[PDB]
Amino acid sequence: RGGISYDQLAKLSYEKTLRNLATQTQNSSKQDKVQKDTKTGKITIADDDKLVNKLAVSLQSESKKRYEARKRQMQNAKTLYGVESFINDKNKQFNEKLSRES
Amino acid sequence: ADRELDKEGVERAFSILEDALHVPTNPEILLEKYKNGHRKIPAQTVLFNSLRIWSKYIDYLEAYCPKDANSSDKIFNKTKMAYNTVIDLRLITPAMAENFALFLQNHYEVMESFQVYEKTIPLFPPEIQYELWIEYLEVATSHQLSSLSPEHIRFLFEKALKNLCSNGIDCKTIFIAYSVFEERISGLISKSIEILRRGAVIRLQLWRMCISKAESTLGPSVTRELYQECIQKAVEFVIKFSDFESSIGAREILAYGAKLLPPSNTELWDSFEIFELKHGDKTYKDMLKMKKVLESNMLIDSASVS
Amino acid sequence: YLIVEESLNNVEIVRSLYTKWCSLEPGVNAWNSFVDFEIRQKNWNGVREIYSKYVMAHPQMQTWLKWVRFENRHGNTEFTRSVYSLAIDTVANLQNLQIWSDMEVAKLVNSFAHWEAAQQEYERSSALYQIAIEKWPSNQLLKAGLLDFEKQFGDINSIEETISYKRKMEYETILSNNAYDYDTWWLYLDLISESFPKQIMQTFEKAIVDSRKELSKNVQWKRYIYLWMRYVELELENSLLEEEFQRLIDDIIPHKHFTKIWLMYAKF
Repeated sequence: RGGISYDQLAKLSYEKTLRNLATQTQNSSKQDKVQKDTKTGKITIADDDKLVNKLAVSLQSESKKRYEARKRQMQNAKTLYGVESFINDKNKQFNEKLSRES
Repeated sequence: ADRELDKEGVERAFSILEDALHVPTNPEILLEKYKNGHRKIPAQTVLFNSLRIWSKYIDYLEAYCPKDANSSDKIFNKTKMAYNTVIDLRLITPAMAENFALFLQNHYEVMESFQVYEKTIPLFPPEIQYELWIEYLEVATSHQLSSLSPEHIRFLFEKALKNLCSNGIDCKTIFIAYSVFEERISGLISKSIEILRRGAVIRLQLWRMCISKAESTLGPSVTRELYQECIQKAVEFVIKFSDFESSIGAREILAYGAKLLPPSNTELWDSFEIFELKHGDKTYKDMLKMKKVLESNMLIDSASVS
Repeated sequence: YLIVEESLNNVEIVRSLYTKWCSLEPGVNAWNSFVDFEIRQKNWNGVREIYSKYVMAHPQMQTWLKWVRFENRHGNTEFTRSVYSLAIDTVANLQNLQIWSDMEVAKLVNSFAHWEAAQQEYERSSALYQIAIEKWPSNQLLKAGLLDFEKQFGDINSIEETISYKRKMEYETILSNNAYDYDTWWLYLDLISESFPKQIMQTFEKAIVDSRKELSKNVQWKRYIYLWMRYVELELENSLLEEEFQRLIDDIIPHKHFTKIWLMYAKF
């Protein structure tokens, strides 16, 4: 059982982003360089304007999904438990922590 | 296939169905690229995978082969390569693995049917291997053409019996098949330590009890060791078995009645045991009444504890 | 750094990343993601170069056998046995290093041999078993892993040649462990009298009678008596019958030279 170490979870989330990237390329199929400077050591990479937008939109959308998943988890966490007496949300929050320790 | 089998020969029925079953170069890549392909890659390429296609292809071959095939014939060489290709494609169901080993044993290829059990057991998970090990160990000991050495049959049990009880199955029959055959070929009562292992694996009471009957035929020195080891609801049943052994060959039995009644609640069956031990004599209803007196006092002590 | 350059479809930059990142010897999660990259890029010549380095970063069988599951996925027979030849030579020449265990080398020999059986060349699959057991006489699992192939793919006398040796070792290690289990003695002698007739056949009958005092014991010496008698014999009979015999020696003197050896064994 156990938790998942930060090497494995880095790999698994790496694979999940690969699978999602592959399904984006599959969906784009269904719906149808390097220059180094001479003056400086600075390096220039030619990019399409697409796939930079697509990466930025994906990172925002993944952030939205995780934000709303935790927000709905906030909604469930303050609506489920009502047995023990508390004082505020932070009391029930900390006493959920003592229930997790058991 | 079915319309052509009636109108035309079975050789015509093979030939239209041979075109289905070309295993091209690599089934692992084509199976995976089909599964990962989102409905674009046709199933024309991965048509070999389908079990239904293979079974009714084979059932035409096994029906068309003569009753005496003896491996000279083309068709018996053809159905064996078509059967072995199913095992190499690894799409073989365990009822289909029996139908091929049965197939070779009718056509006197018995010693190659032990290869058939050998290849497939590795591939299957236990709870299914138990049904193949029955059919494999039974051909080894019962079929008349199989001339296997008694150290080779003992290998087939204690490779299985150790492997199959390791994953954890009751294994009531295999113990008995390694128990029954030991007299028909070797003929000594090593049977007990071969069958003691059924009683003490790491149903079981029904393996322990029939054999402790068997050494009372041979010799009482190896009975009395079991009577000790038999007792170490289910615990109460073991105590009853020990009392029966004492009757066959009385104070140790009564003290055992105490040991069993003290093993566990209810104890009336144990009272039936001691009463049986008393009844067995052809001495004075004094020790018996004293026994019931001791049992009643113990019950009163249990009531006081409660 | 990868999935961003994946998302830009800059395949030359992740390849230059991977080459640097696998140069630092990072671990098995990295190379496996790097062989999974070149599968995505279809560069079959490039991914074969990776496993060349990957076995030299992680020398162990599940990295060698990962490279054989790569090749046997593709069915290229000429490359696959070349991987197989390199894998078994490397265990042989780097034997003194002691970095592959007895269970670990059994997997290479079996996965070499079961591959060759699928390539219909049983004689090479049989021949490497004899070389591997002579090169490693120490590992029993290679000797055991050499039995299950013959059960699958060899002819019945060759199994019976090999099944006798495993029964020989297992009966020997129980009798060394368990002192007096006389029912296994009556099979161990008959394992040797049936399938091992040799100088060992007489020697074990000496070694069994060495271990031979119970009623369960003395009948085994009667078996070794008859094993010697069927084939000196009077000499061992008088040494054994010295356990005690005044009536026996009077019975001996009346019916030893008068009558036979069978009459002489009748006193015992």
